[PDB]
Amino acid sequence: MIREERLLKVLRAPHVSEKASTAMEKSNTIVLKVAKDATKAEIKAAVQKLFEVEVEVVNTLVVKGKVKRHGQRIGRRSDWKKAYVTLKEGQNL
Amino acid sequence: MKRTFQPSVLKRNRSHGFRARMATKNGRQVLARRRAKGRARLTVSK
Amino acid sequence: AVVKCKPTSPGRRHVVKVVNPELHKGKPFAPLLEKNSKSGGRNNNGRITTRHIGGGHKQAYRIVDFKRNKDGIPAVVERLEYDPNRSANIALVLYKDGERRYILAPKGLKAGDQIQSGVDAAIKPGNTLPMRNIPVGSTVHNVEMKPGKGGQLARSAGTYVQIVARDGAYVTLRLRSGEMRKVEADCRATLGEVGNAEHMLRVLGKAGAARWRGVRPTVRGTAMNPVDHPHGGGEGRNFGKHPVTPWGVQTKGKKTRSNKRTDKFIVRRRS
Amino acid sequence: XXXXXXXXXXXXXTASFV
RNA sequence: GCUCGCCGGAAGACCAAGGGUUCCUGUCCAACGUUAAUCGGGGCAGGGUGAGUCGACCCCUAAGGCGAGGCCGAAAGGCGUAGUCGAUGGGAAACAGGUUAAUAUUCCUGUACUUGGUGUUACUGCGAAGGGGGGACGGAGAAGGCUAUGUUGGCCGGGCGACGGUUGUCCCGGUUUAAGCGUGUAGGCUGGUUUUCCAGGCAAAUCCGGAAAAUCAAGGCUGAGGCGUGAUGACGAGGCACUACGGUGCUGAAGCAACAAAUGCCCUGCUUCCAGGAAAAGCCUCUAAGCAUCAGGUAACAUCAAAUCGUACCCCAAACCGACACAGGUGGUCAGGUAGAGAAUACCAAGGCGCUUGAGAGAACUCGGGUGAAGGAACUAGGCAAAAUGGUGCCGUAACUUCGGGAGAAGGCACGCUGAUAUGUAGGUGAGGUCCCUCGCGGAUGGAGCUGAAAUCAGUCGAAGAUACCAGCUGGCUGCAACUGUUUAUUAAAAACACAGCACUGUGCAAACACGAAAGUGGACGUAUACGGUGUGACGCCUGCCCGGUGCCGGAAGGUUAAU
RNA sequence: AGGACCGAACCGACUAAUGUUGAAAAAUUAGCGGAUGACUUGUGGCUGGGGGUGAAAGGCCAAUCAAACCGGGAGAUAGCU
Ligand SMILES: [Mg+2]
Ligand SMILES: [Mg+2]
Ligand SMILES: [Mg+2]
Ligand SMILES: [Mg+2]
Ligand SMILES: [Mg+2]
Ligand SMILES: [Mg+2]
Ligand SMILES: [Mg+2]
Ligand SMILES: [Mg+2]
Ligand SMILES: [Mg+2]
Ligand SMILES: [Mg+2]
Ligand SMILES: [Mg+2]
Ligand SMILES: [Mg+2]
Ligand SMILES: [Mg+2]
Ligand SMILES: [Mg+2]
Ligand SMILES: [Mg+2]
Ligand SMILES: [Mg+2]
Ligand SMILES: [Mg+2]
Ligand SMILES: [Mg+2]
Ligand SMILES: [Mg+2]
Ligand SMILES: [Mg+2]
Ligand SMILES: [Mg+2]
Ligand SMILES: [Mg+2]
Ligand SMILES: [Mg+2]
Ligand SMILES: [Mg+2]
Ligand SMILES: [Mg+2]
Ligand SMILES: [Mg+2]
Ligand SMILES: [Mg+2]
Ligand SMILES: [Mg+2]
Ligand SMILES: [Mg+2]
Ligand SMILES: [Mg+2]
Ligand SMILES: [Mg+2]
Ligand SMILES: [Mg+2]
Ligand SMILES: [Mg+2]
Ligand SMILES: [Mg+2]
Ligand SMILES: [Mg+2]
Ligand SMILES: [Mg+2]
Ligand SMILES: [Mg+2]
Ligand SMILES: [Mg+2]
Ligand SMILES: [Mg+2]
Ligand SMILES: [Mg+2]
Ligand SMILES: [Mg+2]
Ligand SMILES: [Mg+2]
Ligand SMILES: [Mg+2]
Ligand SMILES: [Mg+2]
Ligand SMILES: [Mg+2]
Ligand SMILES: [Mg+2]
Ligand SMILES: [Mg+2]
Ligand SMILES: [Mg+2]
Ligand SMILES: [Mg+2]
Ligand SMILES: [Mg+2]
Ligand SMILES: [Mg+2]
Ligand SMILES: [Mg+2]
Ligand SMILES: [Mg+2]
Ligand SMILES: [Mg+2]
Repeated sequence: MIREERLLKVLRAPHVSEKASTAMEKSNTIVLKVAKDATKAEIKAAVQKLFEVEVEVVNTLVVKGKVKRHGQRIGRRSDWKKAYVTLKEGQNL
Repeated sequence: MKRTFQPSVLKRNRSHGFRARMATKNGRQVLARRRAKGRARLTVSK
Repeated sequence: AVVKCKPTSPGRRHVVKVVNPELHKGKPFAPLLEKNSKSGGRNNNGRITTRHIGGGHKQAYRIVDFKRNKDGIPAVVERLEYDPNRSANIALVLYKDGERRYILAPKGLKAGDQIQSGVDAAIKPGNTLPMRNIPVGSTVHNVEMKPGKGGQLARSAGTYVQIVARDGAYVTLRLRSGEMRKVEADCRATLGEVGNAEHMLRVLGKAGAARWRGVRPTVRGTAMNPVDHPHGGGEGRNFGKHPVTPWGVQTKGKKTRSNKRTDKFIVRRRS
Repeated sequence: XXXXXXXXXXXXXTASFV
């Protein structure tokens, strides 16, 4: 949580779903895609330092990949971890 | 009517799981045979 | 007292119970409890090695002081308690220094009696003394075979042995089986008979009572098939085969003792 | 597009003793 | 969308196990769906599960598994100690409201709680791989006090009726509020407080267990529920405005009482019985060694931390186990109204569905039903089947009997509705008021108001009043087995097996015996009033004679006889 | 009080019909027996093939049992078709 090297690989991408848009408008919560092995703590430190924003709490969930077919071949989407990071009141990104 | 297979993951892993098979040499010989045959799924563990 | 129940229902018609109001009706002494898991008559290989064992009510084991080595300390019987692990009743004794223990309750024992152990104890029921110091002809019970090992003979309800003679370091005892045996004079024994002498008068009355004792049904060999038991079956009810056992050993008379190490102590076998 | 076949068979009838 | 019908102790709702995206939205109709399909649990593309207080995990153990060394075994290996694992059990803590197309005790609002770390301050005997307590435990039964919940009344809002009447004792709807905190109630359990001694609790112990003495008429522990607070809030019928049928925003009345009532709570209680009913840890306490300036303990603030994993959806089923979208199977939780003893049954509420082909026709024949003149088992291997009986109260009830039974023996009578006794009865519940209190969630009177059998008499309609559903056919002789029970999963449920009881026999405990090349284990932490084996099979009266044959037991002189 | 009575859940499976290329590789409908107990059930655990287990039917041991299943000896052997 304290190493700048660990933090720079924790955040993978922002989530741009309809739920994420509602989160921007209603509860000032940012939805991110993080490393599958990441813990709520380190994620709070990385966002606080790399975005200069105050974080209230971070809840995480694991999304199970979907099973799809490419032609006649079976395949599976990868599992990923979704983090709901709630920013302190007032601050905006 | 109650059919023969009543699934249970804990029972399934404790009976035929990788660690149950490898506990004894005879089970380890099962793994050797399945490795020689080239099985994609060595044991029943997920 | 032995009381027979009136036949208000089949299965109660023949039940005869032995009710002793003097037994403690409360809970046992907690510090003396330990687990006694059931076995089902199955050894560490998991096979049944003794048939007709299984089920029954769960029972806890009571640590009974079979050594009686608190010499010189008087003890007083607090109460008599029922013990599911044996046919006899047990007695919770309280020594004068505060130690509590469970002992077998002799015939005439009652609450408030005073017991004492040691070489200088009086010869009275409930007292434990080395058997060299007990007059010949006395009636004793819970007799130890080896010094300090603990009592092993005549421990079930109503049993006892007789000291018929003493000769040097050995005595000759008449056991309940009627055999005359030699036991080292330094062994201890408890004066008097074992209590609960009316135990043979109880009638359990129904199959469920035996199931409560952990006794499973016994199937007669003549009712089986030839593949299962030597007595086999045959059309209808046919026997025609000198009695045997599920493993071929002749029953109904054939002796099986072969020790060669303890026969030196048997001066006359039972008859 | 992945059809298959299976057959176990069972045995029973009457008597032919006369 | 409006009707109709079905389930409603389920064909509703929530889970576990198991499945694994089947969940939601858009789009498409090749294949899949036993038909068509615009639809789908189908194809495609996006989206969707958020936990200090829910589980898993973590601490703790049961059966049992593994097992350093060890013991044993040709090898492999077997068993097993210390240990270490292993829930189906024991251990800290969160509730209500709102919100998404799909998640919510996980998200927002409001209000709480728990366990650790750190710091400050004050007061300070701490401390174990030890010791004690506690945790901690059965079956059955009986009530009493409660709540969930329901009913009625009151209150609030709306209504004055598509055809007779309906401003009325009328109609419809609503009348909801948690955890937490305070109080400690009904009630249950236990005498309490000091001082003293002591070979016990592997050493010590101030603790536990003991002995004595003194003094107190009390003290302590546990525990429902209610009430207050939480809550000037939230919720709330409905309302007006906007708008994409959604919705969104604002406002918002009453929000009480009585009665009935659990299979839920007090209750892990009480009473009783024999078949005599886990463990460990957390927790409390006690001291050893090792520190007693310290450390550490207690208390109050402040503060950090509570990670990781499951979380969609199905879950008596179209998503699980059955090759099927298969009339099967599958553990737990929830338990509305009327009638009823009831979770039976019938009709309904909330809620969910009409079973993935239908449309005609109205033959034989088949299936599932309904009714039947006269007769009434003449049918038939055999009253199979069907029909008949069926409830409550009361009267009455034989041989025989082990005196319990047989017995619901048989057989019969009365059951609706209305009024009166009595504008609701006996009973139950019980406010106000009035006394008393060392004073409260108090006691005694008191009877208002609600709830309520049951009987008799009179009248009254029906062909039938236990009117439907629901719901014993009965009796006589006899064989067999005493009985309850068990059995051929899938053609046999019996007279077969078991059974209590009886007898014989073996077995002296390093027991016989059994499983094991063995160690060892079971027998049994049992000891002849015990255990194993065999046969018989409650109970009653009994079980006669034969030891030649075959076995078994005892004897040992002689004859015969192996290895050596 | 009761291996007591009656009768739901629940367990069981006696009679009959239907089903027999089934709704189904043992079911359904109307009945039927037990239903505080030798009861029933969930979750784990143990016993392994001449062995287990069996209130005993040669029953059960994964739609299989007078000796399971899988692979090997193995192309057993087959005076038979
Ligand atoms: Mg999570
Ligand atoms: Mg026996
Ligand atoms: Mg017998
Ligand atoms: Mg037979
Ligand atoms: Mg056998
Ligand atoms: Mg034989
Ligand atoms: Mg014969
Ligand atoms: Mg209906
Ligand atoms: Mg109902
Ligand atoms: Mg029903
Ligand atoms: Mg799951
Ligand atoms: Mg799919
Ligand atoms: Mg859908
Ligand atoms: Mg089609
Ligand atoms: Mg789809
Ligand atoms: Mg070893
Ligand atoms: Mg659990
Ligand atoms: Mg949160
Ligand atoms: Mg109430
Ligand atoms: Mg009109
Ligand atoms: Mg009950
Ligand atoms: Mg959910
Ligand atoms: Mg849902
Ligand atoms: Mg189905
Ligand atoms: Mg279908
Ligand atoms: Mg027709
Ligand atoms: Mg007619
Ligand atoms: Mg007609
Ligand atoms: Mg006729
Ligand atoms: Mg007629
Ligand atoms: Mg006739
Ligand atoms: Mg004829
Ligand atoms: Mg005839
Ligand atoms: Mg008939
Ligand atoms: Mg009928
Ligand atoms: Mg009937
Ligand atoms: Mg005859
Ligand atoms: Mg019978
Ligand atoms: Mg007889
Ligand atoms: Mg059985
Ligand atoms: Mg059969
Ligand atoms: Mg059966
Ligand atoms: Mg049958
Ligand atoms: Mg017999
Ligand atoms: Mg005879
Ligand atoms: Mg009964
Ligand atoms: Mg009956
Ligand atoms: Mg039926
Ligand atoms: Mg029935
Ligand atoms: Mg019955
Ligand atoms: Mg089979
Ligand atoms: Mg063979
Ligand atoms: Mg060949
Ligand atoms: Mg060969």
